[PDB]
Amino acid sequence: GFGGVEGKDILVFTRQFATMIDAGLPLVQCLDILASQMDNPSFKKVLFAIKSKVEQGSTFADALKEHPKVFDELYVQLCAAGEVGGILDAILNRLAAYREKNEKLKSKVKSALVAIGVTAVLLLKVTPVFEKMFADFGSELPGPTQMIVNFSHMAQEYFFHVAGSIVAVVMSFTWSYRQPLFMPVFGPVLRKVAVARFTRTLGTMISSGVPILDALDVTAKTAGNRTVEDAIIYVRGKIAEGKNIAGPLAETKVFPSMVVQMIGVGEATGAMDTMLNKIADFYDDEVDAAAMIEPVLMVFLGGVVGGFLIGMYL
Amino acid sequence: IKLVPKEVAEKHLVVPVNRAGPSLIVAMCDPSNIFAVDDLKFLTGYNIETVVASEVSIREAIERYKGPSLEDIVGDVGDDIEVTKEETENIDEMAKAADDAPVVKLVNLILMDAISDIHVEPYEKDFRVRFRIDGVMYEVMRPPMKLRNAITSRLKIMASLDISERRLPQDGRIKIKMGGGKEMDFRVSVCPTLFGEKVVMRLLDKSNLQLDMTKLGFDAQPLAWFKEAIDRPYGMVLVTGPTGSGKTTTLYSALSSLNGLDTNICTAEDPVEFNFAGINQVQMHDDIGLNFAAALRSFLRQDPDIIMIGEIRDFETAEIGVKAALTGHLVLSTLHTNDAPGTVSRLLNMGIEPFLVTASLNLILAQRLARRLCPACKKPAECRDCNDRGYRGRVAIYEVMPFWDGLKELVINGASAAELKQEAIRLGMSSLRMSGLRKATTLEEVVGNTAP
Amino acid sequence: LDKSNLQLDMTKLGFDAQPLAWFKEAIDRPYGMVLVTGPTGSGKTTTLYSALSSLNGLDTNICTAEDPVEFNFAGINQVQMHDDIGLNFAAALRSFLRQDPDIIMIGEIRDFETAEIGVKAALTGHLVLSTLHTNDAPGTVSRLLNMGIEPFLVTASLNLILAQRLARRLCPACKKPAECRDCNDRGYRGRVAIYEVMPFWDGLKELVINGASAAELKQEAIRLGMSSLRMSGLRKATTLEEVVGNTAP
Amino acid sequence: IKLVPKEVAEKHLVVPVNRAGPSLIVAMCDPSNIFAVDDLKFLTGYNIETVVASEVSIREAIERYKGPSLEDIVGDVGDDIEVTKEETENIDEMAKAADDAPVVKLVNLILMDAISDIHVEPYEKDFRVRFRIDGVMYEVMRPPMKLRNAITSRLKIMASLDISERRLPQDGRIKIKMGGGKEMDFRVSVCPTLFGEKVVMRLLDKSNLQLDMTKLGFDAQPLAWFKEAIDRPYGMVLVTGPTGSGKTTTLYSALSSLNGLDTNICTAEDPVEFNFAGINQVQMHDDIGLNFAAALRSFLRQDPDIIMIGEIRDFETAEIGVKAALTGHLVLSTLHTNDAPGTVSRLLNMGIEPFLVTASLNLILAQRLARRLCPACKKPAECRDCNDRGYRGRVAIYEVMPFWDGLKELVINGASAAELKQEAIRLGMSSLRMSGLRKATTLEEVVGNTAP
Repeated sequence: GFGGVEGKDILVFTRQFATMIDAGLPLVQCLDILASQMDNPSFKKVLFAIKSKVEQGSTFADALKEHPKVFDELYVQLCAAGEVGGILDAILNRLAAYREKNEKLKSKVKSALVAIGVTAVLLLKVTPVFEKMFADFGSELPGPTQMIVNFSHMAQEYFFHVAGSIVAVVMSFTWSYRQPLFMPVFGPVLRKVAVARFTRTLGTMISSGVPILDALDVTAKTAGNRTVEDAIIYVRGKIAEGKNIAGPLAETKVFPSMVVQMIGVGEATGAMDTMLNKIADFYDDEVDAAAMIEPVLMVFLGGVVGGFLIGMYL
Repeated sequence: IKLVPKEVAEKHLVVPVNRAGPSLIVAMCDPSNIFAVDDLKFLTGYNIETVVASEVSIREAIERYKGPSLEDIVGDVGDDIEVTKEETENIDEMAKAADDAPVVKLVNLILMDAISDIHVEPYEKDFRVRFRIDGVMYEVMRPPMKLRNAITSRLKIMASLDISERRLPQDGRIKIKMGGGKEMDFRVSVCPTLFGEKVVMRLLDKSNLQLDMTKLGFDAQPLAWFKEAIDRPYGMVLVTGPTGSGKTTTLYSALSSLNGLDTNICTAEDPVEFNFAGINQVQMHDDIGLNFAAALRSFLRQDPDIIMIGEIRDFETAEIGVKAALTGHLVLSTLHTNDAPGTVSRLLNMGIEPFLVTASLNLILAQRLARRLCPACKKPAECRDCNDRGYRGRVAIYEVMPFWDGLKELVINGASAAELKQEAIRLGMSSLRMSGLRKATTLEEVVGNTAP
Repeated sequence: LDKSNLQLDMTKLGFDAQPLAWFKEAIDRPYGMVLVTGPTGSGKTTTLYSALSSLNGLDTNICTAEDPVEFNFAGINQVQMHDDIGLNFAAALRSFLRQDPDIIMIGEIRDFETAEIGVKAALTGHLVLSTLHTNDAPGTVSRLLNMGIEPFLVTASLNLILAQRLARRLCPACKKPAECRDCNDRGYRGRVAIYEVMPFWDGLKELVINGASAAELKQEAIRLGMSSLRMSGLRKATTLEEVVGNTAP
Repeated sequence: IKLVPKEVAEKHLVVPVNRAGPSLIVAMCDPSNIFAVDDLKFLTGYNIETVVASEVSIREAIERYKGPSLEDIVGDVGDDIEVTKEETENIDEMAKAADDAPVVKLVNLILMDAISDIHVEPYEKDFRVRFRIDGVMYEVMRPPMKLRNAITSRLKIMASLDISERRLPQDGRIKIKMGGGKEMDFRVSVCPTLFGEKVVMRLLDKSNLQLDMTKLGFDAQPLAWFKEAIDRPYGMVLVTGPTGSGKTTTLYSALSSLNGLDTNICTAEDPVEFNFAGINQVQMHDDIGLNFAAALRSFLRQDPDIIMIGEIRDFETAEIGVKAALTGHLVLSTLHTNDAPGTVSRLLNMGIEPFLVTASLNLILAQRLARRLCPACKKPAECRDCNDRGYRGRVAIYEVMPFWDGLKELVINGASAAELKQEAIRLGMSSLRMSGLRKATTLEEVVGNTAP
């Protein structure tokens, strides 16, 4: 018996492979880099073993088959479908987006059938069960009827409470579904997520040995947010013209003073790889902290429960 | 891997082993058997690429498809280099008793996988080598991408470094437990090497030529005695010659031939070439980002009785060298040039003066390659540097020995015993004379007998 | 370009005379180092690739460092090396000279920190070859000396320098080797001692020998070696694979 | 450690003390006793390496018993050099009472691990030394890689520096608490030293050599009188010499020999080496983040009659120094070089001109090491700097004394009494003459008697 790896940790590693492979590095060199940039041993250890099979000439799909407890049949088949069709790059991008959506969805049920499914049944009916069970403590409560009425009339009068229960359900479903003119002012710009991804990708390609300009040309093709893609094309154009990396960044609001000042050190130090790796880890942890997706649950959780109980009493 | 029935593989002793560039790689013991080959062609419907293999190795691979190994691998107490090889081996034997309950002594492969030039250029390319007599030849050893990658990490790791796509090239050194070294260049993936991963190994197996080379008629015994002397009282010498003429060999010969057991010697090379059978010796090699001058500069700093510079090529080190000579160390080195304006020109052009070099340089040998149709001859064409001249042409040189090629003879050309007198007293000078006329091929033994 | 690499079959194109190509064939066998100089698009890279491709390099370890692939060679003992992100040309040459190349090919010298490694490789006694953007002798030498190699090291250890051209006569497109044997340095000097073997007259589209003598190209370790050079001089099928295939023999 | 029965160890007075390179190290008092040795060989079944020890020391070790050490190590209050050795030792004794409840006085090893030339070349190579009478000899001390590495860090740290694969070579100095010094070259790993880590130590041993060293034939009494003079009227001097010719010793000798009781002297060193038996003296040492120039710059600021700079190595301080010479202080210092282009080159390359140095530098001594087989000789090879020349070659130098090595003699070479005249007058010049011919080994006493 062996377990997989965390949702976070699959995420980081699938993202960073998709990024390196779409950069045109050799698959074995992609594998080496993410292993060598890893913080947990179990990841660095596996990825050396996956790479060891790839250097014997096996496909990535067949190399991941050595860890079926970590990469399930659906993951390998996605890889292998990409390898068979000549689309390994775009299926890894798909898998990275998949792993990101999976981790975010995990944090965000749990915060405040897997665990998400069992916890989501369990939260969706907790209250409405409470409710039915206070309303089953005997007869002649607030709002009931006597049991001798005809059933249809008894059930229709309680319709109030059947309704307050369904509304309670709809609410906890909404919290679980949501929760996992200046025209340019209205466009979605770069977020925290998109800066964290950028920084990880660049930290990744620099630590591997790619120059800054080669890493930026790859990244400018793999950036999801259009306004950031436009930002990064401008940063790369500025750097390729001979402007200093920290100065192309300083023109764009999305990079704080600390980010620019830290990058500006990294330029003079030949340590940009790592400046970016520490920036990226800082951002990835700020991202996963960012907490209102769990407090607003609980607001609607007990607020609806209490609204039911109040409802019939009155 | 895939064949027709396992039975057919065993009967015909053949085994497919890969599929590449629309062809099935077939390892075959009897490649002259057109019946078997045509049977495989028809049954597979695939075009074949035939590879000859030893019958029992093919049979072994058929039955395995490296198992006993697949388990002995998960034994951390084996790979550990901290453990002496003598004991480690024992574990592998006893652990192997698991299967059949004996000790196998000397599993060739199980050991082969746990415990002068090799060129390994790419994927599915036969290795080439430089043989001590045969030179560049092709070899029966090829590795496909997986095996290449595995070798590549193996060699990288044993040399103490971590090659990866992030750090794809690697220039290290393997330390064979027998204190023997080897220079390893190495590349992972295809990022710098499109032809795939690759490695090269320049083995330090030298067997440095000895003074036994008055066999080869290169230097006369008399002159070698004069140099033996010279090197004992710390006369500094440079070996000059065109390329392929003898410089390094001759140098290494002169140091190797002397008993250097009682003096601290002390060498700076861009790569190893010098072998010496002597104990008081520090060997220093240029590493990434170090100039020759860094190592000499910091080395002269300790107390070398003798300093050997492989060959002067940045003259910022040259300068340190001739400075070492003027302290009064015994310095020796090599220089690419064919006569006296060749060197002096060559030496003066990064800023040492001929007063410092010629004044503190004692002897300059000039080496050659003479051939007469097919004899290949390396001879010391000729030089005693007396000093400088005030108001001059400078470099005062007294030519002791010339080499006449017409008769293949070394002539003395106006050298007198009064020249090589340069001794501190009468007893010293007498010792030089005795070594002059009074003073077994292997270097170890020769050093061993000059030692005495 | 259009490529798949031009061969010595290009005495068809009148670029280099067969005699000179034999002299280079020789030259490249005893490891005389050569740089192909020429203005932009005179044929430097093509000519280079032609000279290496035309030789049998099956018995020698060759060994190339390029910023991107351009060099095709039909030879087995060969290591092809390409600049990657964040590597200087010098990183790859520096670490490559380290192994045992009989022949080193540098696509084109453009950081002269690599240039320096290259001419160092020439002085250990490798056979080095490369390309340089320039149109005559002050062009190159100037160009070579300006990141700190001296002409004693380059000119002293550089053997031959070809100069390539584009000649146009209305609509013919002609690429010719305009001309150079580097003898060495001079003590107290102007330095670069150069003996011009072949010039190209454009008026008649002819290659003339200009004061070269057989006593010049003598530079041989001996009699038998020198004799081999002579035979290749006068004694020594368009595709590269086949041409290599037939120089191999 | 392990033996057969404790009784057998005590009866035969032998004790195993380690196991290394498949052999049992056995400390043995009677190594001629083949019966006892063969008994140990048979009973242990191990191959032996015999080490002779004094009988009572072996007995003491048997009863006392790398373990007691394995625990006393985790005692930070021991390694701390800030603590006086007198007290530190006490802790080690009392802490050792833990095992058997006594005080052991003088654990040789426990102390040996807590509190003229040594050559340590590589892994598993016997150390060599230069003995005061025997010269180059082999030694019974070898360290394998682990022990080498440990020594190497030990020596590195005690000298105040941090050797590592990032900074593999190290040229520092150990300050023995007896104020004594030693030059230490050192290399970690094998990156510069393929033969492994290595170290060299050229021992000083000090308490500082005096003018009593016309015993050692280094400088003639006449010249020392001339320098005595010279230093009294504030002629500035630099001691040049190749590595370990005696620069610092000679310097310290010249300052120490003079009565400096009536003049404010004033020294800036990277570490202490200078001992002076004089009262008006300010000793200044480079600290973290200070350049030599910071201390000289701010020091010249007060009123030193005499300024001593240990050795000029950042020439931004050199510049301050020669500036101090031109205001008219008496400055003195050391420089690594072997002759005149050596220094002048060396001095001019951070931007002092020879008008400023040579014009304001008065005398330059050149020191040497002369070897005649096993004598170790340090001599002043030779220099009066007259000044500069307008339109020139510059540095006008009049060589007063040369040293002939052939006869080991100091010759006067064209110096006249009219040269050293440089006096403000007749009475001053007369005083110089008297000191010339008119003008007890310990420094304290010698200073004491030059004082008078």
